[PDB]
Amino acid sequence: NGINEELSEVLQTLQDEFGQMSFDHQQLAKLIQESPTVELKDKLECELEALVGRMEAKANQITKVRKYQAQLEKQ
Amino acid sequence: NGINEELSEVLQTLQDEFGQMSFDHQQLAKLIQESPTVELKDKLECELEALVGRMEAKANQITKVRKYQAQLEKQ
Repeated sequence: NGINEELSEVLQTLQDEFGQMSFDHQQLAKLIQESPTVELKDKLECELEALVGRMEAKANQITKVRKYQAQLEKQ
Repeated sequence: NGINEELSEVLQTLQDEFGQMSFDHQQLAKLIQESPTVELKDKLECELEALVGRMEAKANQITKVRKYQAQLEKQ
């Protein structure tokens, strides 16, 4: 329904990805909290930090793409 | 493609909702950090805590519905 639709799909895919990662992040953090042992805690903390960095970068992409799209919606 | 599909759609809708809320949560938290003024900070902190509670409850729903679904996938 337009060329703009391809950009809308990219923004949606980005949000869909951000959501998956945030759910994964909530699951890992709860596991970390509930864990009485050191070895697993420390491995999950490292997966968690990597996820935090990917989520930050994903969110920056969403904001730029939306921002770009709204500025195009003005013209 | 089945009666199970209605349950799959509910789980997807739940994840789609969880993702929206988590993006909203990341945007609010960044605003809070960047804010040099008290009044707005304090209003956003309260929206943020409410979002945290809704996200927790949403995630519990996803885990129970998935858990239920996997236990059904065994039989």
